[PDB]
Amino acid sequence: EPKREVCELNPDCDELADHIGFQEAYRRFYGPV
Repeated sequence: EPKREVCELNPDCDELADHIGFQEAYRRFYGPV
């Protein structure tokens, strides 16, 4: 699953996903622009 693949690498994205899940963490880190 590509979102988890990208986010789980990045320590800050993965840490956020620990709290709010990969969909929300990915949207926060890689959504804008």
